[PDB]
Amino acid sequence: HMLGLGASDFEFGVDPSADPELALALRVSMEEQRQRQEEEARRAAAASAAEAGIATTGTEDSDDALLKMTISQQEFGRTGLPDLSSMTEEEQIAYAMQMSLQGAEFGQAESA
Amino acid sequence: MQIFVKTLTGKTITLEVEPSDTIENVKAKIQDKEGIPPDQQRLIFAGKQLEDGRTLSDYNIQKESTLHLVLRLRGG
Repeated sequence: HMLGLGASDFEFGVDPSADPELALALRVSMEEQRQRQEEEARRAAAASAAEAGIATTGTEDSDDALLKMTISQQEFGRTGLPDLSSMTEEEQIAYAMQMSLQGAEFGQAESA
Repeated sequence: MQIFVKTLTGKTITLEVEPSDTIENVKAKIQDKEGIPPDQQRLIFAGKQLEDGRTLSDYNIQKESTLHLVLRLRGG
């Protein structure tokens, strides 16, 4: 309609060197968006990595079986007494390793 | 809708406006609160200057939004 063409006159006819009030106002607004784009960019990095990352299966064919079979031979072995005459080197190892893996604080601390 | 406006002096003003309100009505509100002429007031957000003929909602400006106010001098 007219011959003024007001399009690239504000981002070139004056530039930030024409007024620091326009260069500073756009530098404060752009910075606020970057701090939000990152805080928001990583915010999704944890929302997607926790839902589509740790929230997945793997290879647990006999998970409870290892819990039952292992406690089945160890529980039936010990009942009203620490029957060791029937526990072999591995059966006794399960009993000796069961009380030793409960919390190895130190093992060497009596005099000093 | 309440919004905040930060001027070149780091001063932030909290005013009550609506999303259908135009930037011209927002400038008049800042004048009544401080005393600056709306013709010398400039509203800039997201690095883009808002047009007095546009409304806050047109610029995705929601409550608690922080806009930048600048003092326009006499330049033609």
